[PDB]
Amino acid sequence: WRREGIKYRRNELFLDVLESVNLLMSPQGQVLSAHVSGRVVMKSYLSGMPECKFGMNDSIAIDDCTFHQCVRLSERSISFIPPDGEFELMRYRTTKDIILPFRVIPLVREVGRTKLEVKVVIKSNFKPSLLAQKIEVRIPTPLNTSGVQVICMKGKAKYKASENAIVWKIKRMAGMKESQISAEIELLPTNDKKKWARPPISMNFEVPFAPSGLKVRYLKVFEPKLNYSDHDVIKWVRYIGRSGIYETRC
Amino acid sequence: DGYMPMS
Repeated sequence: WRREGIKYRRNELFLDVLESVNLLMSPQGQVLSAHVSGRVVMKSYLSGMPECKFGMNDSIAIDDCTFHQCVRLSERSISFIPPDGEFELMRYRTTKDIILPFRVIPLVREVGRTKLEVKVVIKSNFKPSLLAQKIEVRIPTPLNTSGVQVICMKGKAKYKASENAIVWKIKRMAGMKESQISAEIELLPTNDKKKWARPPISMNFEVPFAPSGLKVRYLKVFEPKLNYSDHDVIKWVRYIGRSGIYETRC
Repeated sequence: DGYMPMS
């Protein structure tokens, strides 16, 4: 694939660690299911035909992975000659020792058959130096909702009836913190033998770290022919963990 | 912003 005449003024590479953390918790707060899907994407502009050693802290427990076709399998880490441009290096999955960036603590209080009292607290759980962002919390309402009143100190919240959820949104929030929201759900009457099974509360967030604790140790570039070595390459790395399915039962 | 430098 990768031709041989590749020459660049700046020999740069950018390492993207993209993780998707999935969690199902009890209202109590017990984890009922949790895994992390991951991939590592490389965007590089290096001259020649480079030999690349990618090094991480495999420490962490990685539970399977599939590679791209130019990988010398045999720590044993990964050596490879990368296509120019952008390509996916490896793709892994984790279930042990996962950082769960947010705890969602729900509280519901019936009031006759008219009202429903709802309080939901999110607890960020990471380095306070670090900011989660793009935070959304989804709280389903019943179908016989007549109307919804909400208050929250941080961020904004509307009741979307088309969707039967209260959607609370928070632009940023630092590790080890708390925010809470409170709603009064005004109810219509309905078929009383049919009770309301409480759908889970779901969250979406983005965090500048990998919730699987994968770190990147080294990416050593070796050029035999051309007169640049490893400590010449500008290297950059970011981690972007996002919520997959992330639901607290209630 | 983008990234932070490898180290």
